[PDB]
Amino acid sequence: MNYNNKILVSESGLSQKHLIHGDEELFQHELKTIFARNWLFLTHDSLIPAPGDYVTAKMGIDEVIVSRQNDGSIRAFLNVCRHRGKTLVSVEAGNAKGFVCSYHGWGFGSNGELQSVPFEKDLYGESLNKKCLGLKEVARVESFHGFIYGCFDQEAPPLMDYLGDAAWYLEPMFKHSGGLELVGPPGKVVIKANWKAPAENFVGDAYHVGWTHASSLRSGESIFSSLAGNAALPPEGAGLQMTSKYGSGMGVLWDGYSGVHSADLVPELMAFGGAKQERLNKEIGDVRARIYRSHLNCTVFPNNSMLTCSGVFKVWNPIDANTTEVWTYAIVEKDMPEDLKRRLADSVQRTVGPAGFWESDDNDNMETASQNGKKYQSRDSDLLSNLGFGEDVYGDAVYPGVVGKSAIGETSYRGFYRAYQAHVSSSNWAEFEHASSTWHTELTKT
Amino acid sequence: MNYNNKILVSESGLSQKHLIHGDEELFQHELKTIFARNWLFLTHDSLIPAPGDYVTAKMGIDEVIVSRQNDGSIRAFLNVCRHRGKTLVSVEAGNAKGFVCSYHGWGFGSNGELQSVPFEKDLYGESLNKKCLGLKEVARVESFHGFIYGCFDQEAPPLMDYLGDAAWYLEPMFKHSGGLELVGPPGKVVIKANWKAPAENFVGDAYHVGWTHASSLRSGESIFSSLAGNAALPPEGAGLQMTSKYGSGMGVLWDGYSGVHSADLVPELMAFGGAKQERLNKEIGDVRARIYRSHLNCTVFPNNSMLTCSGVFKVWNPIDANTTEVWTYAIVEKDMPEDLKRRLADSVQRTVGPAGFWESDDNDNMETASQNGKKYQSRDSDLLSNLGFGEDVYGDAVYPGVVGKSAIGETSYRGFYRAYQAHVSSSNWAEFEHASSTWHTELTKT
Amino acid sequence: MNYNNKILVSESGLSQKHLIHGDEELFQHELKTIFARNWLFLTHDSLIPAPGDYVTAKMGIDEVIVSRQNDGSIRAFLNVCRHRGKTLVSVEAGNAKGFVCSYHGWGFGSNGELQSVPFEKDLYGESLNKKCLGLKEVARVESFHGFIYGCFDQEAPPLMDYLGDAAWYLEPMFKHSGGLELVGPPGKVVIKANWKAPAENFVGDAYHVGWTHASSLRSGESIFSSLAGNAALPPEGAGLQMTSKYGSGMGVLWDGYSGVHSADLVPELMAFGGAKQERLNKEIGDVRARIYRSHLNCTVFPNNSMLTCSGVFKVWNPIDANTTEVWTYAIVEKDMPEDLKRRLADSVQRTVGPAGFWESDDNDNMETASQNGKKYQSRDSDLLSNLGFGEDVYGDAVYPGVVGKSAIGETSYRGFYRAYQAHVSSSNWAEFEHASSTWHTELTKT
Amino acid sequence: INIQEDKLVSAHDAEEILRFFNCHDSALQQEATTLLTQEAHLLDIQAYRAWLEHCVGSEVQYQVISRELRAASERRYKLNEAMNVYNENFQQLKVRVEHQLDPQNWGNSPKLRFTRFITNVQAAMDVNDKELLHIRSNVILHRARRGNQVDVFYAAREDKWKRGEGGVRKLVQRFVDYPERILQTHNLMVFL
Amino acid sequence: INIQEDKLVSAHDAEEILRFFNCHDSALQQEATTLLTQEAHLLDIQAYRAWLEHCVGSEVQYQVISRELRAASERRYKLNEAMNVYNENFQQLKVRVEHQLDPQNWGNSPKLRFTRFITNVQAAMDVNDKELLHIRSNVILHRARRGNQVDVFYAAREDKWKRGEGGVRKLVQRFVDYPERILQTHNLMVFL
Amino acid sequence: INIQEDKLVSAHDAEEILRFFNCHDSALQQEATTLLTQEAHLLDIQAYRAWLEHCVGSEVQYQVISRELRAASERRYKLNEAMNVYNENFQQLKVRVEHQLDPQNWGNSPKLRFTRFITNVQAAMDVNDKELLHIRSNVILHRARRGNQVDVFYAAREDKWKRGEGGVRKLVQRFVDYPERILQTHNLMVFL
Ligand SMILES: c1ccc2cc3ccccc3cc2c1
Ligand SMILES: c1ccc2cc3ccccc3cc2c1
Ligand SMILES: c1ccc2cc3ccccc3cc2c1
Ligand code: FES
Ligand code: FES
Ligand code: FES
Ligand SMILES: [Fe+3]
Ligand SMILES: [Fe+3]
Ligand SMILES: [Fe+3]
Repeated sequence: MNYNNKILVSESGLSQKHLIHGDEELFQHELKTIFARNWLFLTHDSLIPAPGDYVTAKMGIDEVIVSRQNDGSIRAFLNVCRHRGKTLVSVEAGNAKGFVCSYHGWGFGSNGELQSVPFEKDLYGESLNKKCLGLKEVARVESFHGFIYGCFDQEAPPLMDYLGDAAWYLEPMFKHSGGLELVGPPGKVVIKANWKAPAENFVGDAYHVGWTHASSLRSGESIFSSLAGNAALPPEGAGLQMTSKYGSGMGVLWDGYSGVHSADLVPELMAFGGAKQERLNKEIGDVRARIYRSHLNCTVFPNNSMLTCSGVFKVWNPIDANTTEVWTYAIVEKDMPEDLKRRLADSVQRTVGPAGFWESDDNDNMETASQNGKKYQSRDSDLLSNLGFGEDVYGDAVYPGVVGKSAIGETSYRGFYRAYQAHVSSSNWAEFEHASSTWHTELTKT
Repeated sequence: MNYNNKILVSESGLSQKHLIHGDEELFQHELKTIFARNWLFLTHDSLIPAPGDYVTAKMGIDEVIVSRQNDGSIRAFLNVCRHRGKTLVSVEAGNAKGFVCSYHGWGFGSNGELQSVPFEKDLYGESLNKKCLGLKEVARVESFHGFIYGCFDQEAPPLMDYLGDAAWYLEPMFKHSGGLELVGPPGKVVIKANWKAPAENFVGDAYHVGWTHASSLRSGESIFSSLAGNAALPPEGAGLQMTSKYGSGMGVLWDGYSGVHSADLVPELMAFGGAKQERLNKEIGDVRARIYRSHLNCTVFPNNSMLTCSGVFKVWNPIDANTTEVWTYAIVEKDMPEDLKRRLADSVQRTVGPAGFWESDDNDNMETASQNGKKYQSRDSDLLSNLGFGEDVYGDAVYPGVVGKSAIGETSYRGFYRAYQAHVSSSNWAEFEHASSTWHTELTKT
Repeated sequence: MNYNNKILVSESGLSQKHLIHGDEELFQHELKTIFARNWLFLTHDSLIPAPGDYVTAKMGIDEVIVSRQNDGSIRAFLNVCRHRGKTLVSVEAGNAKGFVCSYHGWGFGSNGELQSVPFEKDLYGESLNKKCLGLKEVARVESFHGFIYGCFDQEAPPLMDYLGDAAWYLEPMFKHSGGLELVGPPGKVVIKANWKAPAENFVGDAYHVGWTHASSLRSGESIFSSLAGNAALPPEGAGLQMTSKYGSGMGVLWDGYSGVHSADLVPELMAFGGAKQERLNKEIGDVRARIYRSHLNCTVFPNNSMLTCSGVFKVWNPIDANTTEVWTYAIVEKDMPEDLKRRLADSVQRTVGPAGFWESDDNDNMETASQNGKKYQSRDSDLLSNLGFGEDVYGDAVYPGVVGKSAIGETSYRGFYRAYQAHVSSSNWAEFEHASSTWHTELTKT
Repeated sequence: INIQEDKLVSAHDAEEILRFFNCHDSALQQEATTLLTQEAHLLDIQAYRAWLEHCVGSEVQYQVISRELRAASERRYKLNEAMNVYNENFQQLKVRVEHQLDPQNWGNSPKLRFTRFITNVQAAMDVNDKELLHIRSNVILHRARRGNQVDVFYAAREDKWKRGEGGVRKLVQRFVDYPERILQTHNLMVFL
Repeated sequence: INIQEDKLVSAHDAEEILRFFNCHDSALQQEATTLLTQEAHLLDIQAYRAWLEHCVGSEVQYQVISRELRAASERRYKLNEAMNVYNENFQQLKVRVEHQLDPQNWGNSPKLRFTRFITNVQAAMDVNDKELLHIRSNVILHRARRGNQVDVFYAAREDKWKRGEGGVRKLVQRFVDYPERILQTHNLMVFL
Repeated sequence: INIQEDKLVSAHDAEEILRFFNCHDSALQQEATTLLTQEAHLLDIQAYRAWLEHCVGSEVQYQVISRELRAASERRYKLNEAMNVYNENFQQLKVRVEHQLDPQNWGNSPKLRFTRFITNVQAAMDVNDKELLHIRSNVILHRARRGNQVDVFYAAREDKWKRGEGGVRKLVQRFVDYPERILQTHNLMVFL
């Protein structure tokens, strides 16, 4: 397939060829043009707080070691020995000053440097240039309020710029709340879906909630329980949708601070969020303080998603076109009481973790939609994302980004797929920029 | 591989490259040139007799919903939602006026039309053109005496014309008997064979019966039990072979009305068939009345096979070059007593169903012959189908088609593979026709 | 990928692209340029000693039947019926005058000839040219002191010439000892590694032994137990490394006749080897008699490996780029007492067989190094094999081949990969020769 | 069980629960355990004639069904709900045994390997027929052949056993509703 | 066990061994076998309300953890070692049961098929609480759905059961440390 | 069994059937069940020293074979029919245990997870040696490691156990004929 020319996503993001969820050649192409190019979630400060702490993480299909340095910075390296390519680290987390390869015993520092080689003098003499044999380093590693992202492409925008208009929406919870912590370890489960299926669902899909999660809504009696079975449409002005230049987007559901959590947590959460909101009105203004305690369903392009207030944090780690390894963490506000942090973490896993009854509701939807992308009569068919098209705005006086001023729509799908298509058809960041110079005009046509 | 030029099947169908059973690129090409082009078996009237009755079926690797309409016609649609592509129906059979998608609740009629969209007015206003959003419909659906076939290609011949000279042989049992019913549900099992391996075996392969099924012949004491272990060759004039322009073909074994069925059914069947034959002599003539009660091993090109009188009905559903999902139904004569229908159905499954002791005899033959097609030193080797070549006739005064007037030969393989090759090297039906304008002359050379 | 131009192995074999262990297109290319071209291990005289004895073996991904003929020669044939391609023989070993196909009963002789076809006269008449329908025969089958190798390419060098300078090192144990026997049946296990990973490890990798096998060295108390955990480097002049024009190579560890075997066999072996060495001094000279009782870790290019004295014999049978079927036999000296032969065979399997505690030490190293070759950021990375480069010699007065006069180095990797690259970029043996006309000069640069 | 409240439970399954919850006779569970372990041993070593002779009653019905996938809410569609993978009388079992033992059953060379794991044994005497023993058990059946073919089967068995010739308890009915609709084991040519 | 000598054994695992090696009460092992076979039967037929009513204590903790992979030699890194796949009280189990039984649980149509195999039962009374029964057992749980989806789960269960209403022994704690870190079964939405 | 009639049955297998069909001693089956459940528990928690000390006799032969695939009708070819995956005396088992426990066994970090399922237990005293207990059982052994590696082993075990030091019954022979010829589990480095 010729990715320069092939229209995989139609103008304004209105539709996508179903083959994008099934085509293995495209998946290989995404490794280059999506995963090697863009910012990918690695870890949080809270998981590697002390010098020598490390975790392993995926970046696309690659595995990296993410290590806290002595100077307090974080560096990330390929989890691959520079000698004959064995995987260096076989655990998920720990603390160490370095990593020794189990094949021939080469020793690398926490800083990636080749520090020791067994019997170097007797074997290599002075001829091994260890200075050139450090682990292959992830070019860019930046933090958004403790959340650590990596990018293999030195040319990428700074992470803050990459978040674009989405950052404004995240800051009340990520910054002004006093900060978040990631509670590990994550749940890990493999689903037979393309990574884009859950990515699009979290970015933009409030429409499915009432019908897909009918059973979970009714059974848990969470705050949004009135939606069960499409019994009730959220009211006028119940929320909004937004999207951004580099693909990130989210839904905003006003005031839904207890999120997916069953009735056993609702009163405590609604109290906690309201109390902080009252303090934040004075500091960041009423609208932003309200955003703090509103449920944001967000995808940080390409494959990191979250539900703020619910406290769900997801990585959709790609394996192949119909295989994804789902990592599920909980996020909590640092200043919550510890017992509430513990219960909130359990509740995240209860609802959307490996045995998450809500997330089970989504399995067949994601898996079959992805697998149908392989079926002959569907490859060239069009997935529709036109809901709300021609009612989006840009440059609003209050809410930044391309914005649909309604709780339910496909605004965020369109921005996600516009960004996707611009990357897939471009060879580097400069070309993505050229392809994106009229991004918001494209999204707000008609 | 260049399918316009590559000789996969030699002149007169005399041999085929072994790679045809192993090559995944060719399998993908077959999806287009075989499965999307030709007539594929869906269901029987007897399985969806009433308005709203439906079944799911495969057509190639695609899945379709096959539904009885209010006006008594049958229409078939892709089992894929027109919104974001989720699989619409997850059951195998039922009765409904429509199908609602579990993702966002879109509701489609039994007639494929998009009938409802949740909260359409509030969300889409008047802008959703539901008229253009009906399920993707199978272009052609026709019946052969209650047996329902589908074809994605609007340009295909009518099903009757597509059956060609094979139809004459099927009509005594399918039409003049009073009609057949399909007894469901089918057995379903996955074998590690190419779909062509069982297709060729049923189309044309009487030679294997005595040796492959030695154990089953001897153990069951069925009518053809004298063949066990190649102890005896069927007598002079025991049967014939035929083939046709569009690839369908069969063996005829005179008088073998009890077929594979063990001795516990032989007397009752032989009585029942003889009694009907006596009535049919007067109506359709002696030869055709004899064909009615003779065992026909037939493949309806490409991947539907049957044994009349045995009452076996097979679909070889393709998955990949070395994976096939085998569906096994029983066919019974409508006017048989119900208790005999029940016992005949059980006996079909007993012999050739998921635990069919006869069909187990074939597993290793099909699976290894298919898998060897992947092996490097075998890809370019020639599978032989030359038995009886130069003794076939066309335009016989009694028996139509290209016909080998002997019970055991490879006539039907040659016609099957001639048709296969003409499709694989053609872009549409017009080109197949041009490639087939001297089909019978090609088969009867020397 | 363009294999004529792509530099997969750098000059002097100093590095290899990591993708060579992961790339499925390259694996398919190896089927042609490595496995169909070169000499592959089949069996030993000791496993098929009598007329009619046969074994099945893999040659690349193909399966062959290897049969002792009435005249005492050995011929090998594809295990694929000449009719419709079913696998002929389903057992691993036996004795027979011929092989009958279970599909249609065609009967082939031990000599590959089509000897019988059921009902030939009645069915084929005189028209079946059985003379042209013999099993597809392996073009070349030669013996190295009872060890039987096959090659599909008629143009290959004689096996003796193909072993090149390696033969001189093997002859003391393979020839002058009185001869070896292969003790079957082999262990068979599938590992998720590329065939090259264990091939390179056995050809050349003494460096890993102390660290990888730390636990096995310490637990078994074998002769080389002082290496455990890199506690001690082997002394000055403890051994050497060699390599050859056609890729075969080995390490030599002086005097290590008991090899991997735990302390329960060391005294008996060291006695037996020393006693024979004393007799051999007079016959072949001191150096060669010492080589006889020195531990040789050898790969016979491409995928056959061994540890002499330990008595380990391996075939790394390729399945795909990250799948290998490992066959493990024991080799014993014919004139050992039978009870020692039995215990030595058990000890080989104990240490390196399916539950071999030593070989388990290697699993993660081979598997992860191979799988990392698929990972996007590693495909274009360089596996290093530069240890000892610029200290190798050729044409030494005592030790033939390209030789590193040190026990631990990567000499044999360089020669292995030089040969590999010359084959991968060549269409036939003539081109390999042209690409190899300065092989030893290339290896001994700097 | 109230199947109006436990909405996922079939009437048949609720009936079978009641049978075992009622009298627990520890000795009977032990006898059943023995009968089933010995049956599985005979089958695993491919002593099929011995199995017929010692374990199978002349009046047996040996039945394994495959049920079509239908909507949980389906109430109108009424056609044959299942097909019989097996539905054998003693003579039909004997045919199958002869087929296994036939020296021209090419698929049995090299010899297959079977390993059965029987668990969750429950036993109860029939209420109305004092000589009829109901036994329920689950089986994992592992079949290995031809070097790298491995098939694993999983099932619950609803059996009736009765004393026959020599006072030996023999199988008079086995019913299995096979849990996997599309078999991924090549065939179901194993005695569950 | 001395865990200084048996270097691979956790303190927790050594404690649980001691519990069963000490008093063997053959009758108790039999009672435990019955309790667990009946529980697994109720679950297999999807009688989830019956399971709660008959098998689960009001004070239950139903817990399944997934432990992060850490170095055998790790001694410094101290953060949360595990997450809770399940950590349910009775009300939370009831929520899950209602979710299974809801007629708009689309994933339960067509109906799922469960088959459980319970083995290695051990039972011991608590030393300090004479009414608390410790039961250990292993489960293989087979779930089949949608024609060709088959998921098999493997676990050891550390249970505490106590007599409650009507003198019926009910589950008051189940602890499972799930052995597979990355699940390859789509989800763990099964009651182990 | 008559192996001339039951053509698929080996002489060895027929001999072992006879052993268990003859005296059934319900108490012995219970003792065997306990011995094997406790052994599997020690192994599952990787208490390998405890297993040697408490479960394994000084005179043990611990043997697992792999039999070459030969024609059912083969009568002439006579060479070594099998190889020994294991054929260990006590000292050789101890070597393997030390290898497991060695802190530089890199493959044991992160720690492996084992779960064993023992079923189909049969026990009979030897006819000629009154202190030798024959025990037959089947095992499913699940090994999980490194996040997504899962290997499942299936086997029948023919054991002899005898009372040793302290009157404790210990394993003096285990024989397994492994049913899968080509292992698809990476290695067989597990104690079946
Ligand atoms: C996408 C994915 C999950 C969601 C979960 C939600 C839970 C409560 C309220 C709104 C939600 C929106 C969602 C949107
Ligand atoms: C192909 C496949 C199956 C067949 C089954 C037969 C059974 C009885 C008689 C003739 C048959 C021919 C057959 C031809
Ligand atoms: C490669 C692979 C295995 C080896 C095993 C060895 C055992 C003992 C001594 C030297 C060895 C060298 C080896 C080199
Ligand atoms: S591969 Fe890491 S030290 Fe050799
Ligand atoms: S995918 Fe069917 S309604 Fe959205
Ligand atoms: S395939 Fe071998 S005889 Fe036909
Ligand atoms: Fe959802
Ligand atoms: Fe057949
Ligand atoms: Fe090694």
